[PDB]
Amino acid sequence: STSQVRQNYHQDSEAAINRQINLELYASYVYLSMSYYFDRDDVALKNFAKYFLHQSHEEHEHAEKLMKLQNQRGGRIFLQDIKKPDCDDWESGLNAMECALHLEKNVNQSLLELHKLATDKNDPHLCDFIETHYLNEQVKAIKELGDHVTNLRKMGAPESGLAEYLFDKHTLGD
Amino acid sequence: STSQVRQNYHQDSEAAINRQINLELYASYVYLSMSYYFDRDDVALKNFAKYFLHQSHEEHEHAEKLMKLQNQRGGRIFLQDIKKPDCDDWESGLNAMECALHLEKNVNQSLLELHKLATDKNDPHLCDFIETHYLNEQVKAIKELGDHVTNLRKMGAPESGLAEYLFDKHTLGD
Amino acid sequence: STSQVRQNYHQDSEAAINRQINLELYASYVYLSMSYYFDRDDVALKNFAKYFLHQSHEEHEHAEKLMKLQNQRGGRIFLQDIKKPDCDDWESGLNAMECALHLEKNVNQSLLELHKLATDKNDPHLCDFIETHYLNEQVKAIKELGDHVTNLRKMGAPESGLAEYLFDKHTLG
Amino acid sequence: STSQVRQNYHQDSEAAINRQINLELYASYVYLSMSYYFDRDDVALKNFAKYFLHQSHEEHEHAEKLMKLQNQRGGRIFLQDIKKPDCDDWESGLNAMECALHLEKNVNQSLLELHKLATDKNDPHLCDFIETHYLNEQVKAIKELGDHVTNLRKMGAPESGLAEYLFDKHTLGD
Amino acid sequence: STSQVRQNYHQDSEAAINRQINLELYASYVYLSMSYYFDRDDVALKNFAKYFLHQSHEEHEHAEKLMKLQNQRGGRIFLQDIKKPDCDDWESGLNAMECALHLEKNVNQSLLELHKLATDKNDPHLCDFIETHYLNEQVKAIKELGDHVTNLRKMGAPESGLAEYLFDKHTLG
Amino acid sequence: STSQVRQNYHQDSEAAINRQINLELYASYVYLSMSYYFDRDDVALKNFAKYFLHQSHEEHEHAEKLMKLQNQRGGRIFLQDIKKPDCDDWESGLNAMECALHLEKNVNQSLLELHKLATDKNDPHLCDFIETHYLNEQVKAIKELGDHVTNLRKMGAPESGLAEYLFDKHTLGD
Ligand code: NA
Ligand code: NA
Ligand code: NA
Ligand code: NA
Ligand code: NA
Ligand code: NA
Ligand code: NA
Repeated sequence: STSQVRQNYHQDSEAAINRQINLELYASYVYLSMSYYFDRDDVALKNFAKYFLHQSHEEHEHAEKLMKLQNQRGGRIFLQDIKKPDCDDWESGLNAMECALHLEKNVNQSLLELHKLATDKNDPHLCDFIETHYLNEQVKAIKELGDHVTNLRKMGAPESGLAEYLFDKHTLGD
Repeated sequence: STSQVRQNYHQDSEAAINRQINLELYASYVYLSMSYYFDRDDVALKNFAKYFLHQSHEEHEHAEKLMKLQNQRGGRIFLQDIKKPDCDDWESGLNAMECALHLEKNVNQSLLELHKLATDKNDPHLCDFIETHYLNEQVKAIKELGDHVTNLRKMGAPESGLAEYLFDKHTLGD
Repeated sequence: STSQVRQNYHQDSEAAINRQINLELYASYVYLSMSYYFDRDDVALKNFAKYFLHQSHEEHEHAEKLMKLQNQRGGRIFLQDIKKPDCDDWESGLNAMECALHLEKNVNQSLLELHKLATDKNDPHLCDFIETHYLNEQVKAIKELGDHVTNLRKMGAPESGLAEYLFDKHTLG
Repeated sequence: STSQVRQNYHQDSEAAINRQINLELYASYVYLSMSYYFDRDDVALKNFAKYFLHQSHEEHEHAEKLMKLQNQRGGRIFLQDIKKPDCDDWESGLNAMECALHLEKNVNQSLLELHKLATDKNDPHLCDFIETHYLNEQVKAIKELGDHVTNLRKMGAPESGLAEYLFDKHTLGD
Repeated sequence: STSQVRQNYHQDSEAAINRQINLELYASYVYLSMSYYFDRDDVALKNFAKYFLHQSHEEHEHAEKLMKLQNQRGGRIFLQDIKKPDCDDWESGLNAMECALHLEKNVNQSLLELHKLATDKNDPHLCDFIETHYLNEQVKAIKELGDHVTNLRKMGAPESGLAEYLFDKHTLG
Repeated sequence: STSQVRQNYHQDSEAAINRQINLELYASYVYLSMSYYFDRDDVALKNFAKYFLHQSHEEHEHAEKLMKLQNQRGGRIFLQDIKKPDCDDWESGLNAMECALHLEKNVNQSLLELHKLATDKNDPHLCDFIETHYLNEQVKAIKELGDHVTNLRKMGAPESGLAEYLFDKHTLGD
């Protein structure tokens, strides 16, 4: 049965929105895993943990806003399993940052495919939603992760534990 | 003659902007009619009246912003008659909400056709104007009107006058 | 059936109130047209536009108050088409002021005929309503528009664009 | 290798903590599903949605605190898939409240089994952790959900939509 | 090699961003020239100078935002010579306003071509960037410059120095 | 014709002021290039970028003050092309600081030649203008750039990326 509010909202866009919801929830799960990995007593980088917890919360907000959009357009939310992250151990702050960069680029690629689908279906409201709330957020996150990776590599990470300690203090601390 | 400021502004877009101006003015007229229908002593739903007056003011602001855009791009405003609404009596709060939902969906359809036209003419400024100031406003208005219709139906409207009274108090009051 | 609140409210008064509502809505439409005429890039008199937008809001408030009165007395609102203004181009600030003076005098004439009808129907509440909320408002608007036309004419409008610019700055600003 | 901080922390307690983490994340997922079910335009009970979103946040805080405890005792976090909820459609406010009551009782049962395990392993710190941060939280949640279900049934839910509307307004609103 | 952050960013978009940076810097240079032209003792219209200095600052901020975007997407900034303006003497306030209108329309045309390129490359982030930070800014600047030119012409500029004096005082002040 | 305000303002001084205007604009351009070089994701030294942006603004203020002086004395501003900087890539923070030191010494040499010309033309107002607003600014900028180069060299730059990171944090940050 069609929703009383549905208008110019293709079924493919609805399915793709559900997939994007699942993907953003998965990204939040990955970031939560990273955060509490750096909370371990044998890693002990509290600011890495805080940074990744903040990224987890940001991805969760992305997912919730996608669910709200789904309801706004008359689509129907269908949730799926949130897969566990690929790693239980993230090795180092540099490796965690590189994995976060890869994850953000994958989420951005999915969002670009979603925008392409919305464009092909002539859905300007969905295109504008994606542009306003996701595309530049992903661009900024990717640029910041690239900066962090560059600085960590230049400081001597991951071989230099002093490098990761000082980066945790001076960049991710304040 | 051509305006000294006109640039990448097609004649068809100008005419469509004038048509949209007339349509938004008509929608404001319809909402004003509804509002003062609920002000009648034999209807007496003060919060319904306030809600529809607010919707009238919003539609009028849409029309004024369209006129400002027309002047910004070097087009020329051509006003037409504002036709009276199709009904003098709106029967009930639920029926008024359903008519408002239908009207907002018609205005949204006209806005989507206008955006398709702006896209065909390669007018990205007009596309951005429509996306930023109208499309999501329509989506939110339609979602809210659907919520109102749903609650009124589930409460027992329009047969239950108690339902419309309580909805006027608890939803449209605060 | 008759409204439970209707008392001493003649049918002719009700019809005339509906006509006056349509007229006030039309006057607001005309003022809106003028306002956005002076917003054009080839006219560009911001304060003329602001003045006429304010007049448009005043006329719309008059119409809403008439609708409220109609409901207060037990009458029934019947809306009609709001006709487009007679002009799309108002030529100049002086000509727009003269057209506004003419429009306000027509609205005042309609209001005086409505007061005459209310008097013939022995409806003192309606007479007092018109006196309190419309008649002096019209007298003041007409006096102000006459002052504006006089100043614009004496300054050299409409031939002198400098005159309309300075009037836009110093009077309407 | 064994953590430098591990002391009197049994492996079974560690595995059970991981299981409890997964269960609390699952409960948060269920509550989020419920919340955005009530955000649908054909349901439109915003206070039900807010209440269930708050319960989702509560379960997520429970999960994060369990992860922090795991790291505190020298255990190692191992995350698993977060299974999708059993329902996509929650039918009614009363049925959603009943499902939430069932869910809270299941989480409480798991917490009680975990406390029994901690008692058998002579881990008084874990017993105190569970008592202080979870058991009474569950008792309060279960009591409140029972109150809500009782009021909804006595008002005439789920047949009376007026009942769910008024309960959304007067109980979950203020 | 390709930046670790580069994603869906075409080489043509990068080159066009560099060209747009050069163009915005050039527009800032032209506005600075105009501003300090009106600072001359034989012109002496301080508010024209203030207006054009503000426009120079706006165009340079546009250029800095383009450079920030270039770095955000993984492109590489390549700066070029900033050509001197076509005029050292701008003759009058009206002629300066007309030249500014022409310049803003040229910048807007380049921005529209850049947006069309971004559309052809299916780069929605760049399209949104251009729409959000440039297109409406250009539309507003062009509308305002048109208003200024219209008022200056109607007041009697450029033959009437009194017109430019009064416009400097009452509009740009 | 001669300006009504011109007095004791030689033709050579006017031409030299125009040349100095071009040179200060060129220096601002060079500093802007450096600043946005350090904004690159593969360099990522935020405080170096801020420092060089500030130096760019300082040089632009110098140029604007020269233009104001030109108009004050009755001279006529003649602008020229602002040449692009000699480098697109500044290699390192230490090399950028050394290039900035070289640039500031070149600007100072031009200012000293300009003061020599003003002295030969018996223009005490121009001498005082140069002394008050430019010469000591150049001396202070050169001293500061020398301090920065010295510290960067002593810390181990440019081979040690940790050195440039820590200098960015502790010197250019506060
Ligand atoms: Na857009
Ligand atoms: Na992100
Ligand atoms: Na609307
Ligand atoms: Na009036
Ligand atoms: Na709970
Ligand atoms: Na501009
Ligand atoms: Na300097």
